[PDB]
Amino acid sequence: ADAPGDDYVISAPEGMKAKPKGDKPGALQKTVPFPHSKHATVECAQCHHTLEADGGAVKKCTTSGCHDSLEFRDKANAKDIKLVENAYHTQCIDCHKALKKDKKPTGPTACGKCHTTN
Ligand code: HEC
Ligand code: HEC
Ligand code: HEC
Ligand code: HEC
Repeated sequence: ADAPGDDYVISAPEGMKAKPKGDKPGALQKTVPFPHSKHATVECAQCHHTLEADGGAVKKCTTSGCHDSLEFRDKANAKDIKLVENAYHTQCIDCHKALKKDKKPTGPTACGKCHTTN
């Protein structure tokens, strides 16, 4: 496969639950633009980390059997890798933070600078 263009936006999967704000319903975050061209220095298989096992096809992260929970992140399941908050935050934030600490060009680490669309 080829990487999509830079107009690509990552959204929560259909059915995604948001944590309640007290006893009121939560809201999902704004969606996340993701430009592949700005990550052209990172091997595809770094992020698409099952690419070999998947026969070289790129599967969505939230594919059944992968990070396919629709549950929001709470105390109980905080370390469950199947949750979408955990899968994407671990991938996206951790690298941007590490690079910012080595004083390198990097991407957003603040909530509102990643979750920008909506
Ligand atoms: C992390 C820094 C990434 C690198 C490097 C590459 N990709 Fe990527 N890609 C990444 C994410 C988080 C997503 C969203 C997937 C999701 O399920 O949310 C994508 C998306 C794609 C897709 C589209 C999948 C779809 O919408 O069906 C393709 C085809 C794709 N990526 C291919 C691809 C290639 C070939 C890469 C190397 C050149 C590559 N990606 C790098 C994250 C990252
Ligand atoms: C199924 C075939 C998956 C695809 C597609 C994606 N992920 Fe995944 N991921 C999957 C499993 C079964 C696991 C457990 C560990 C393992 O290697 O078997 C993971 C792990 C992660 C992690 C944690 C990595 C670590 O701690 O070393 C992250 C951050 C992660 N996965 C993110 C992630 C992203 C963003 C994906 C789309 C680009 C993605 N994975 C696809 C299963 C599958
Ligand atoms: C390293 C392994 C990274 C991972 C994983 C992710 N990002 Fe990234 N990002 C990285 C670099 C080195 C840069 C700078 C690119 C440059 O040459 O300037 C970026 C940049 C971004 C940007 C653009 C910010 C801007 O143009 O000002 C975005 C929007 C971004 N990154 C988002 C993003 C997402 C959503 C990620 C997980 C799917 C992700 N990055 C992973 C390095 C790495
Ligand atoms: C990119 C570098 C991000 C940063 C910084 C933050 N978030 Fe994020 N988050 C990111 C992606 C790619 C995703 C999956 C796509 C989506 O929009 O769901 C997420 C997901 C979440 C979620 C789960 C889904 C939702 O409820 O909308 C939450 C609750 C969440 N993100 C919150 C959040 C907070 C509070 C942040 C700052 C501390 C934050 N995100 C930063 C990518 C990135």
